[PDB]
Amino acid sequence: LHEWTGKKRKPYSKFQTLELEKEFLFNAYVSKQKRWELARNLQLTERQVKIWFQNRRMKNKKN
Amino acid sequence: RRKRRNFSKQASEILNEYFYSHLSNPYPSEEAKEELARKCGITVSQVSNWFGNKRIRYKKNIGKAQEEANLY
DNA sequence: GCATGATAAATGAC
DNA sequence: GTCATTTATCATGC
Repeated sequence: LHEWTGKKRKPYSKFQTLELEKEFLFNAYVSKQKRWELARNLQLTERQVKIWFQNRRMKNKKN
Repeated sequence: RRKRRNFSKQASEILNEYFYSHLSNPYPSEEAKEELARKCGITVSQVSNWFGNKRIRYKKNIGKAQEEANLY
């Protein structure tokens, strides 16, 4: 065994992704308020919405 | 998007060679990923994906024939 | 029916 | 904030 060898993701629904993508088109960066609004509306945490937009921007750069 | 095509058999041997030879620290630098990308004919992003997939699947396969493959 | 490459959540370093 | 990762899902090769 090696030292480097030494939870839990769940794919979002179609509704969540579409709304998150729709908002991303308006603005790639989202304030604390809108983030709380999306979290409440899309059944997510504020951190999850935060992380999603961070990953989305990276995906947007790679393309 | 995701038009998956298996890499060259020789390219896989090159990636596997570096992986099992550096099994103590299977994290190639930026310059190391570039050298591997040129030998395999793939991009550096595909190199990072391969190592990302290999590390979790190696740890998953722990431990059957991975010990044998540590002779690269 | 799995192997394998790529993408989608989630974490951590900086 | 970016960004290289970890991990599970997905899609395709065969």
